[PDB]
Amino acid sequence: AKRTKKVGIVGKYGTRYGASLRKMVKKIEISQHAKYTCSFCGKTKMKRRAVGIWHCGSCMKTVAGGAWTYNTTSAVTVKSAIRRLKELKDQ
Amino acid sequence: PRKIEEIKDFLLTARRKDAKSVKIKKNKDNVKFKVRCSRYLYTLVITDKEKAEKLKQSLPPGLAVKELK
Amino acid sequence: GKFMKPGKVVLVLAGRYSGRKAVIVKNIDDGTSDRPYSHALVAGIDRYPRKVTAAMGKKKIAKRSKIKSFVKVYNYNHLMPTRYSVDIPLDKTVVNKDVFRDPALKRKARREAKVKFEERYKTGKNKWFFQKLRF
Amino acid sequence: VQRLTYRRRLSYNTASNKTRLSRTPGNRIVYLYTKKVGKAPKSACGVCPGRLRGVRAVRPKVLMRLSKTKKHVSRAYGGSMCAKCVRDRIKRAFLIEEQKIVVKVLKAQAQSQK
RNA sequence: AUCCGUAACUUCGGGAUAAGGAUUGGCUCUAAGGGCUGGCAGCCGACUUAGAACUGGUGCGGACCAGGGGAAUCCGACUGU
RNA sequence: CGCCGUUCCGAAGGGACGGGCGAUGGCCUCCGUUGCCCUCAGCCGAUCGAAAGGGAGUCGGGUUCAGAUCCCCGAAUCCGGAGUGGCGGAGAUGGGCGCCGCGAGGCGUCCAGUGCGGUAACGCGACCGAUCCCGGAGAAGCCGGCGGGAGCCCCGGGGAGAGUUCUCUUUUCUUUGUGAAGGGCAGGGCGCCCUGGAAUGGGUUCGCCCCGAGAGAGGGGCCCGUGCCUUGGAAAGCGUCGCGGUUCCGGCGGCGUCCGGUGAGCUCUCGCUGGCCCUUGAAAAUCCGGGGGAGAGGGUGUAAAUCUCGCGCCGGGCCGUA
Ligand SMILES: [Mg+2]
Ligand SMILES: [Mg+2]
Ligand SMILES: [Mg+2]
Ligand SMILES: [Mg+2]
Ligand SMILES: [Mg+2]
Ligand SMILES: [Mg+2]
Ligand SMILES: [Mg+2]
Ligand SMILES: [Mg+2]
Ligand SMILES: [Mg+2]
Ligand SMILES: [Mg+2]
Ligand SMILES: [Mg+2]
Ligand SMILES: [Mg+2]
Ligand SMILES: [Mg+2]
Ligand SMILES: [Mg+2]
Ligand SMILES: [Zn+2]
Ligand SMILES: [Zn+2]
Repeated sequence: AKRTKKVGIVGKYGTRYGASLRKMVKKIEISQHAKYTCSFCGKTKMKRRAVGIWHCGSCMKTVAGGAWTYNTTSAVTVKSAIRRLKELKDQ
Repeated sequence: PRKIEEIKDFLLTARRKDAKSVKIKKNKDNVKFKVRCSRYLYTLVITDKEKAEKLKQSLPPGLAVKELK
Repeated sequence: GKFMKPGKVVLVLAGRYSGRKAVIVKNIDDGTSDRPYSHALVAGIDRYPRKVTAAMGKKKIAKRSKIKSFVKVYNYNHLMPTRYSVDIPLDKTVVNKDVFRDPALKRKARREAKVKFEERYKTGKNKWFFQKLRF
Repeated sequence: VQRLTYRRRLSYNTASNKTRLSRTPGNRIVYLYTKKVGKAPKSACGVCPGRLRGVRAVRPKVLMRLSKTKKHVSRAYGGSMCAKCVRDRIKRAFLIEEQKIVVKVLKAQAQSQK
């Protein structure tokens, strides 16, 4: 059964810290505790070990990722930019 | 302590230069021959009372013997 | 098509002889009642001949050129096949699957592969076979 | 019920003061101080989470008085690297060395044409 | 402790043991909740819950243990010092 | 007076496998030791710093007015040493050819022999090897759930002693052992192996969670086994009854130390799995394995080098301890 209407994971904090801060931290709490599909082995096991450190329990690979998400939008953009500059550099 | 299974191995143990004595212990179910060597007390457990007497004669001459009670 | 044939050089992947190079003597792709899986009888170099150089004397070269061989039956999954083939004629009357019954025949089987390998080693042919894999 | 005391002057419950209860021929409970739990070796591959097999799990200074057979496995790298990663290194070493011959041959052929 | 019941307001998490009621002993029973061996049979068992009769000068969380409550105003968000 | 500084403005190594030149000795055969030269050489920081951290290895019984894991009895174990360090075992002892013999085998030559088993996980009593290199252990937080083993508690019976008994109570109370180390076997755990190939998906936990990167199902392997059995070891300890003495004797005897059940119970421990962190929860001494293959060992025996195997030999000083 649905146990809360809107707090969800930030129901652990009760009434404290304010609705907007709890609303903000809810987005991060879901993402930083999610299990992502590993791109090396395909199993949904990519889990955060520390801030910025993501580890897959199946293939044992470790990845330098984002603080709360597996990869950041900034890092994804930079990889494409570095890929494009590499082609032009050697044509 | 080490436990000896066969009579031959006990006799070899009883003839060792470091063997110091042999104790005979008589129980209700077995007779135990224990030879005090340098490191271990070796024990032969015999369930046949007849074999115990045959073995008791076969012990080396010089080796001191004690019957426990 | 099929390639696990006699003379094929294979790498032992599992067991006491992992990383040793061997040669298929007899291949059984369909298995048997004793070994339902696919297996081959192989002969292999337990100990490789040592490196020899012109600075070494005749008697030292002969000492370093002695090979210790092994004879084994292997599951196909425990072998890595290679593109190399090695055509030493190994007497099959002595090197066969019946040598695993008594060590007297197994000693002859290993003696047979020892002599044939050493003779083939000294010719300089099949150099890759007689070089240890460095992994 | 009988209540226990330490048999040494370390009155504190530290990692080196662990005990187990033992009944004696005198029919009493005393403390026996246990030895720390030893660990089997970790594979040198740095990848496999499990520990190795065929090796005694003892404190590191106990290995000195064990025979060699108790501290390794009859296999290349045995007792230091897992079986799974020894199979991988054999294939990797062989397969990579073949590609060097493949790449070298193409380079020689290209130079031959050039 | 069990059973019922619970408002304003709210950051929807609370407020909340909100507030407000009823019950509680002893004794004799009933039902349900399992394991082992070979839709059944036999043999073992662990405390629980619910229900009913009877019963005492309405006494029963009998000692001990154990929140008074509500409506508001000021200040500081809170926990912490 | 000194202070800063601890790798920073430093010619910071007094070591070594091995090789070559000598000198001395001895179980004078030849080996040690020793001097020089050659060769090789990161550690990169003296030293101090914990009676709760790291750190090999000792337990049971008895004993005093006062000490005992220290004394005595018994049973062990670690470290170091001995090559005059001894004995076994391993290395080790095979095959071809030629003679002799009916054969068993015996002689002569020529070759091999730094072990062997398993498909595998890995196993076996050892099972050569240096500079160098890689790795492991020491060595890792807090919290939750669950499971295994113990001690304790509880329940049903047998004993032995005691209490109550005006009435009742086959009753109530007490007590009813087995050390370390070795061997074996339960039990627990495995992200270990082999066959095979799975959707009508299945397996599975309190929760989870797992699978074509190989699930179920079969058959194996390994680690811990503090549990039980066995040697220890009944000889001891305890209970009870009965005898002795100088009677201040480890005094001597009989009997007993037995059979089952149960639990989200409490304590300890081992293990599995999860959660939390903008917190990620020591270092070192010390020990080990592996990779490599410089070398050494004997020429078929009187076998050698060598051995982390089994025995055996010697030693462990100093300070604390009521
Ligand atoms: Mg300490
Ligand atoms: Mg025990
Ligand atoms: Mg082993
Ligand atoms: Mg209120
Ligand atoms: Mg106001
Ligand atoms: Mg305040
Ligand atoms: Mg303060
Ligand atoms: Mg110091
Ligand atoms: Mg200290
Ligand atoms: Mg002592
Ligand atoms: Mg399976
Ligand atoms: Mg007795
Ligand atoms: Mg090697
Ligand atoms: Mg004291
Ligand atoms: Zn992965
Ligand atoms: Zn690995």
